[PDB]
Amino acid sequence: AKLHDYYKDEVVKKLMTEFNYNSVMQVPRVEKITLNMGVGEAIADKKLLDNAAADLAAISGQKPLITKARKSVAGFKIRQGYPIGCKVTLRGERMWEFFERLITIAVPRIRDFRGLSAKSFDGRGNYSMGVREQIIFPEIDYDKVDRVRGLDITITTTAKSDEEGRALLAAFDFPFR
Amino acid sequence: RSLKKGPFIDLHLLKKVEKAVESGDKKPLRTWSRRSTIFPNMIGLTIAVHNGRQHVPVFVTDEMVGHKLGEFAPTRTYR
Amino acid sequence: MKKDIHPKYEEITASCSCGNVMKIRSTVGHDLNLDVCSKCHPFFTGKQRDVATGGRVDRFNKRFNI
Amino acid sequence: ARIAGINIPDHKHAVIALTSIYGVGKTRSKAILAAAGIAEDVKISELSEGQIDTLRDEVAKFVVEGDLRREISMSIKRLMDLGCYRGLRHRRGLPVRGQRTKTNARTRKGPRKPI
RNA sequence: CGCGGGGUGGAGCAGCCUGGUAGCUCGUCGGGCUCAUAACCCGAAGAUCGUCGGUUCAAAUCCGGCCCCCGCAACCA
RNA sequence: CCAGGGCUACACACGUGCUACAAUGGCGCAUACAAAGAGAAGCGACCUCGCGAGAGCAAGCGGACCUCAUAAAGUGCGUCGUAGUCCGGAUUGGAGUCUGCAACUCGACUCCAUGAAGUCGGAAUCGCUAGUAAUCGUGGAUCAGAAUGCCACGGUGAAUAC
RNA sequence: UCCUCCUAAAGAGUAACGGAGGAGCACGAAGGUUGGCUAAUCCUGGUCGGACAUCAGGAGGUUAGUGCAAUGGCAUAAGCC
Ligand SMILES: [Mg+2]
Ligand SMILES: [Mg+2]
Ligand SMILES: [Mg+2]
Ligand SMILES: [Mg+2]
Ligand SMILES: [Mg+2]
Ligand SMILES: [Mg+2]
Ligand SMILES: [Mg+2]
Ligand SMILES: [Mg+2]
Ligand SMILES: [Mg+2]
Ligand SMILES: [Mg+2]
Ligand SMILES: [Mg+2]
Ligand SMILES: [Mg+2]
Ligand SMILES: [Mg+2]
Ligand SMILES: [Mg+2]
Ligand SMILES: [Mg+2]
Ligand SMILES: [Mg+2]
Ligand SMILES: [Mg+2]
Ligand SMILES: [Mg+2]
Ligand SMILES: [Mg+2]
Ligand SMILES: [Mg+2]
Ligand SMILES: [Mg+2]
Ligand SMILES: [Mg+2]
Ligand SMILES: [Mg+2]
Ligand SMILES: [Mg+2]
Ligand SMILES: [Mg+2]
Ligand SMILES: [Mg+2]
Ligand SMILES: [Mg+2]
Ligand SMILES: [Mg+2]
Ligand SMILES: [Mg+2]
Ligand SMILES: [Mg+2]
Ligand SMILES: [Mg+2]
Ligand SMILES: [Mg+2]
Ligand SMILES: [Mg+2]
Ligand SMILES: [Mg+2]
Ligand SMILES: [Mg+2]
Ligand SMILES: [Mg+2]
Ligand SMILES: [Mg+2]
Ligand SMILES: [Mg+2]
Ligand SMILES: [Mg+2]
Ligand SMILES: [Mg+2]
Ligand SMILES: [Mg+2]
Ligand SMILES: [Mg+2]
Ligand SMILES: [Mg+2]
Ligand SMILES: [Mg+2]
Ligand SMILES: [Mg+2]
Ligand SMILES: [Mg+2]
Ligand SMILES: [Mg+2]
Ligand SMILES: [Mg+2]
Ligand SMILES: [Mg+2]
Ligand SMILES: [Mg+2]
Ligand SMILES: [Mg+2]
Ligand SMILES: [Mg+2]
Ligand SMILES: [Mg+2]
Repeated sequence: AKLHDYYKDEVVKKLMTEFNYNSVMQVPRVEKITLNMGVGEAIADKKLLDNAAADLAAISGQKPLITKARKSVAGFKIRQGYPIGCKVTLRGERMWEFFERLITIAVPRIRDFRGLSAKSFDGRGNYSMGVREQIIFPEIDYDKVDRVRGLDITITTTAKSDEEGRALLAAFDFPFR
Repeated sequence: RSLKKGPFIDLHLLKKVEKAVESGDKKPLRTWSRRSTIFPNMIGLTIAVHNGRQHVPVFVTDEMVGHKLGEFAPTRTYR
Repeated sequence: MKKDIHPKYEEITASCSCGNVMKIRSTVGHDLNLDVCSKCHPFFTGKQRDVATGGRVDRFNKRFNI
Repeated sequence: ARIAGINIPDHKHAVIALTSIYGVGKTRSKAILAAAGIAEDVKISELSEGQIDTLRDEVAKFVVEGDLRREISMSIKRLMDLGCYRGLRHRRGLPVRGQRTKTNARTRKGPRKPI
């Protein structure tokens, strides 16, 4: 909630001066944050997925989508329409709420932390983080989980170059290398 | 590691280095003193330490100081 | 959002040992207790202390001193 | 029960709790609780949050966890870049402190192999 | 040339028929017992399945080609 | 005759040890009781400096005089409560200490952090008949320094031999 | 015996011990209809995670898919929900 109001007032006005934008709509805005959890090991144990779903459902507000396998492949021993991973595509109000909770409290709790990667952009301003542990978020109780599992966060923007997209996230006091 | 009463170098190597450094860079110094430490003034020189049967050239860098000369000259060859 | 299927997304007060009080909204319960935040974490000093570790020549001079 | 990087023990004495931190052992942990002014006989469940904050600043003095791990990784990696006897010892996977390598050295060399 | 059947650790055999993680008996290797060798007891390694290909999500196993190897036919004047 | 290097190499195999895998144990704080040695470029108090190896000052003794030398198991309280654990203490990084012209190949010990295998061991197989086995210290010889070996010493102290 | 392609000479048909492949079923949802959707394969970033499982954007545009051969056909989608 607060970062959306902060963005509207403080960030836009900061980004308008950098690349001398003609319009207020030209500024990059954050479209959606897609959390992803390719549990994978659900081939052997079916409940292990339902454990991951509950953990994503804890981490994010909303309940995740169980994502089916797109094609069958021999390398992992999986078939067409088999539940292999989990996802959440949170956006709008709960997204800004999650985005504060991520950068403000969770990202600091990363073990062996130093500085997040500046090179990590797709060439179209869309960022992605890879969190090793679920424990970094304070939603998970310590004596509940029993697996070194994690997720990946994926910040989607309306930017055009990673150069342009860096400033957007940098304006939120986002930690880079 | 031993020795708190001054880091140890052989008289002959100290005088040979002091004579080499003041004159300028030239060639690998034949030295048999592996026991001798490496001073800061030795940086730049490509001194040739005796491995046992021959002399191994060692270009002395900023990190090679507290370490002794024999550390950069493997004696026993294997495979 | 689909009501019923989601968990309870309630408001809560984060309060670290540093002193930074901060209300947020999440699926936890009653209250929170934290170690570090975006403020108070050693990254601005961390990178200053971590990079300036090396130094072999002065370490030699500190022993000999002549 | 969340100081430094990790430290999350329970039903364990405060002196033995802090051994679980990487970079803090038996004697260091007694120096923490001596400076903080906490009894060794108590446990973390018994302790309050007002006392745990003092332990956080105390272990911040010593180099611990990822700070230490990099300091060790740097010092080992330094030796290998020099190409000194110890560096060759490290990268070849053989014991460093002038040890016997003929019969034993199984810790450093690893388990048994065929011929 | 024609129709069956084969080709799998160093050897001889299963596994193929119904595609999904290759056994058995010897031999080789390490250790025991013995004065020593054998026998015996105890562990262990060792085959991508003739080869070139296709089908398939995946081939020792399905399907053709190429080279084997082996059987049966190769007849009436 | 001399400088270094090597006898200390390491896919592996065996011999002999030691330390383990714990709760009859581990860790603290208390305190019990030995013997046999050894010592003059020797053994080195006591006092100070040391977190500790040790560093100074130096008492005494060629010794039932002085010194190395508080024996440890053992009691007595505490605390961990069966965990790869407050078990194990390997391995590595750093900081050192003495000896010694010199410690990197290649020493010993200390401190700090690190915390590997290992949960009583396949076929086999060894010693031991009482102050013996078992377990806990201790000394000496060689020795500038360098024992888990060797050679001695004494604690608690069994089972079984039809 | 049946299906698909070529032989088959731009309607149909057309032989050979001519050239290549399939069928002897499957499905109460894989039918009906209504309302939606768009694919392959790469590129770059991202925890374990690697060429490839799951995510994001970009590139391509039907090389895809069509219960099973081949043919003709399908975005109005006959495709996937
Ligand atoms: Mg050679
Ligand atoms: Mg220790
Ligand atoms: Mg030793
Ligand atoms: Mg050696
Ligand atoms: Mg054969
Ligand atoms: Mg089968
Ligand atoms: Mg056999
Ligand atoms: Mg086998
Ligand atoms: Mg197979
Ligand atoms: Mg074939
Ligand atoms: Mg020898
Ligand atoms: Mg040695
Ligand atoms: Mg053995
Ligand atoms: Mg013990
Ligand atoms: Mg006496
Ligand atoms: Mg005395
Ligand atoms: Mg004394
Ligand atoms: Mg005293
Ligand atoms: Mg003294
Ligand atoms: Mg005497
Ligand atoms: Mg007297
Ligand atoms: Mg003594
Ligand atoms: Mg006791
Ligand atoms: Mg005791
Ligand atoms: Mg146990
Ligand atoms: Mg284990
Ligand atoms: Mg211990
Ligand atoms: Mg441990
Ligand atoms: Mg036992
Ligand atoms: Mg037994
Ligand atoms: Mg047995
Ligand atoms: Mg037996
Ligand atoms: Mg016997
Ligand atoms: Mg007898
Ligand atoms: Mg003994
Ligand atoms: Mg002793
Ligand atoms: Mg003596
Ligand atoms: Mg001894
Ligand atoms: Mg008919
Ligand atoms: Mg035609
Ligand atoms: Mg026609
Ligand atoms: Mg015609
Ligand atoms: Mg015809
Ligand atoms: Mg047919
Ligand atoms: Mg349907
Ligand atoms: Mg359906
Ligand atoms: Mg249909
Ligand atoms: Mg429709
Ligand atoms: Mg309707
Ligand atoms: Mg097609
Ligand atoms: Mg078609
Ligand atoms: Mg056409
Ligand atoms: Mg239909």
